[PDB]
Amino acid sequence: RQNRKCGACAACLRRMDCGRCDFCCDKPKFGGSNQKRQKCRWRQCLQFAMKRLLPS
DNA sequence: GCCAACGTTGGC
DNA sequence: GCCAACGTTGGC
Ligand SMILES: [Zn+2]
Ligand SMILES: [Zn+2]
Repeated sequence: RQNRKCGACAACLRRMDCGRCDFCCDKPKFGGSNQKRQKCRWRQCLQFAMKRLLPS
């Protein structure tokens, strides 16, 4: 694997899923269909996440 | 065995 | 070159 948490940015410090972004809504637990399978947009690490996963 | 989400690629 | 889509995998 590649480490995807720097651990010290506002995204990594965030506690809970936002429950409103495209990735959250897609989670089965939020009622989505699991077609995207990514972590909350607002929990995507600002240093280590692929840039396409950051908020837009 | 489940499952969050990583990591690869077919199709553009 | 890009990413939507989903197969995979580490942690539990
Ligand atoms: Zn979210
Ligand atoms: Zn971070």
